[PDB]
Amino acid sequence: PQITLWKRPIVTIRIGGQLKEALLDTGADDTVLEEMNLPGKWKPKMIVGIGGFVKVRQYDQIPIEICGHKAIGTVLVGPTPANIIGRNLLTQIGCTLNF
Amino acid sequence: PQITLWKRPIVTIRIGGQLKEALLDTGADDTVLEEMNLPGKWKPKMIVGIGGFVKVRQYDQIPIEICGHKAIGTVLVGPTPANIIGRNLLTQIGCTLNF
Ligand SMILES: COC(=O)N[C@H](C(=O)N[C@@H](Cc1ccccc1)[C@@H](O)CN(Cc1ccc(-c2ccccn2)cc1)NC(=O)[C@@H](NC(=O)OC)C(C)(C)C)C(C)(C)C
Repeated sequence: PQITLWKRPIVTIRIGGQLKEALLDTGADDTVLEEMNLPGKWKPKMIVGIGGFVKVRQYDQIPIEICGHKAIGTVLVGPTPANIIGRNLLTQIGCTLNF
Repeated sequence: PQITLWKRPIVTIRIGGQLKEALLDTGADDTVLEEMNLPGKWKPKMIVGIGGFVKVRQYDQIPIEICGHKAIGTVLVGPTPANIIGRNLLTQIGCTLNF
């Protein structure tokens, strides 16, 4: 689909049977999810947002369905005011910016 | 143009005759540039994202050219970790996400 930017580009995601909403974010290197229990091992990672660095948990090889497209990759879990789908998964679903 | 996301979508912008690099950022409501002097009235503003709050200066009705596409709108200036073109200006240049 084509998604305009008049409002926040928020779409429905499905992860582990959890139905959620997430922001498609070209300014995000990584995918960052609100607190949820994900399976398998994790390790800390420090990532930077507008207000500086925060510590998050990094889980690898997590499948996520984004607007009906299958993705699988690294998902970070931590203090965020929104679920954010970053470029690591946007590339997987063939997302581009067009103007 | 069409811009893919395997690297950060960094583009050159022109503002006040000055050339800068900035990130095309669908996850940003606002446009935020590193410290610089811009003309006229400005208002202190607080903005929020991952890592918390940041104090910036708001300048309105500022001409800015993004990849040769003209915009005139609000530019926030402050200690941002990255120069960011947000939706306020992405919409002015007709940007969309496509997949
Ligand atoms: C290399 O670092 C990154 O890629 N950092 C990403 C990041 O923070 N990206 C920022 C832009 C950025 C890039 C590099 C360094 C610092 C910042 C944005 O793409 C996402 N971000 C994170 C974000 C996104 C959405 C929201 C939000 C808030 C209220 C309701 C819904 N969503 C909050 C934070 N947005 C904002 O912080 C914006 N905030 C905003 O639009 O607030 C409404 C600003 C910018 C205008 C301040 C993540 C931590 C998500 C990976």
